[PDB]
Amino acid sequence: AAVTQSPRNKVAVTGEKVTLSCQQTNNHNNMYWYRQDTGHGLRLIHYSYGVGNTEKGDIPDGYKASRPSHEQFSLILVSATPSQSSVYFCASGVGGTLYFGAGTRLSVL
Repeated sequence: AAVTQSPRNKVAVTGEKVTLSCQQTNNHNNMYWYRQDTGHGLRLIHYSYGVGNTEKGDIPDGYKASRPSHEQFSLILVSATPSQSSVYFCASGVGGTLYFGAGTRLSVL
């Protein structure tokens, strides 16, 4: 319970801005946002090596990220689309260590 995602569920209407928040008590330098489609692995969207830094992952298109504090890493869908319906997982870490959140189910209507 050291990594908390909010909200745990989100129902969005196509075109709404959606911000997913990831809060940690690990004091970890790195934070991560992944998308997990049914029957696939975790794909890396954006990550951060510390406050004020965001780096594009492997599937950055149509997401922005924000690391406003050491403890928080936000994922932003500026204009929700049906193709973004998925389960999103954030993680904190350092070196090769990964500590995952419980996931956020997103349904875009």
